[PDB]
Amino acid sequence: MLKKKQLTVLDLHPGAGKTRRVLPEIVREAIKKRLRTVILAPTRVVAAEMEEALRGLPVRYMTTAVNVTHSGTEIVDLMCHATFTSRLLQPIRVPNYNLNIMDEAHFTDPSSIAARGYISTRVEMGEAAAIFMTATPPGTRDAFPDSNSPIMDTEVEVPERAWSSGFDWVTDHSGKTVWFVPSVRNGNEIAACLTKAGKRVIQLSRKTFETEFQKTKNQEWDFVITTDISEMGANFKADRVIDSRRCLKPVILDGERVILAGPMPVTHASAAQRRGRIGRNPNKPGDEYMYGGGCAETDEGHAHWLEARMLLDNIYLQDGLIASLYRPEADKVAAIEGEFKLRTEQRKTFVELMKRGDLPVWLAYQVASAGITYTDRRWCFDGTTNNTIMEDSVPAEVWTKYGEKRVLKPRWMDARVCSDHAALKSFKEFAAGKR
Ligand SMILES: Cc1sc2ncnc(N(C)C)c2c1C
Repeated sequence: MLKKKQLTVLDLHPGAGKTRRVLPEIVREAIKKRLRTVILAPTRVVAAEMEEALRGLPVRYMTTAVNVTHSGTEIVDLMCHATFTSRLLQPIRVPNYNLNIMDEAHFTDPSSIAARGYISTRVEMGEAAAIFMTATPPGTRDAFPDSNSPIMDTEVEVPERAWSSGFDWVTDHSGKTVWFVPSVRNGNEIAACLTKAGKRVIQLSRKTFETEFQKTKNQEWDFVITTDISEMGANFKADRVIDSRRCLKPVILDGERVILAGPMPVTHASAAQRRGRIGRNPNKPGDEYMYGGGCAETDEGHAHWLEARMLLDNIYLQDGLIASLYRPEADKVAAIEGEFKLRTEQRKTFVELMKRGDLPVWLAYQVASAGITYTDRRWCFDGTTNNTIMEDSVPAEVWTKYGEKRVLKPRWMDARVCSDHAALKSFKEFAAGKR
């Protein structure tokens, strides 16, 4: 695998031991061969599990998620996918790693897609080797891959709202269930319904993942209600997955706004990863996968692939050259390579709107490409009436940094800034000049 100009897809089935058995062997061989190596974890939680798998190997953990005193003599770095793309974008020296290992390489967040594009381009240039670890590489059509033990697969109607009757099978179960929902708001409703029926429920989403995931270890629970983030190597001691088979798809309309379309079917890759949370113990056959819909290739036209091109257009590669998306996922977007390349000061603004502003890539790009500086929030208030953001069926209101109460009405409307109460709270703070 470790020969320059090679990209290997390590596609062993979910739970085959890619992270705990194969990765340490790759890292040992890399160190023997004096390959400057990066290991890319999708989340802080996976980063911490990798430290356990790699314990004693000389690895620099470029994350506060791990408490280790480094030798200063590691030639293997571990960081999150997002950290890699972030450091590429910033005026910070990122080593030209000889070996690029991406764990949970199916992750479809923009920074993960961008990271794959950059890495696969360096490999295509003959500059580096790469290993993408995933059961479900891009364009996989198999929602039912092999498992460590047999899974009972049942197509069944799955609730997406509170219910009073008609789903006894949900609550009659005595084991532990991981339940994939299409949104935080949908999980909040199902979670309240299960809590009312006497169940102990933990909710996971991107924003809450590290804190809340720890509860799955520290307390007894009946249900984990999770968004798609738990597709990314999150492991549970569960005997059932309930899968809505639905997700939200961000869609750019007319180059002008972003809506969260759906819910609509997940990809085969997503369904396989959701299912893949169970059947992982060869000694516990008969874990259950209950699935409420079909799969479809809903990554086609999904805004994350356009956002990945906005990131890659702003990463230095060599002179004016620009990294391509990883070939198998390159047709998910219709983008002119280099169309999103920004001049130095607009690029810095773009980066800061994402890193400090916590804005979605697309919205950060609209603001930066308009020549607005990071701290200039006038655009959060001067949009069309139809861009009015609503809070409890009334226009959301903030006090501007000038001390004026205004309706939140952004010039560019990205549905991700108000997809749930926490998102809207964060965006209100942004519009008020509080970060
Ligand atoms: C961005 C970096 S580089 C780096 N190197 C070593 N340790 C680190 N931890 C302990 C904070 C980091 C972080 C977070």
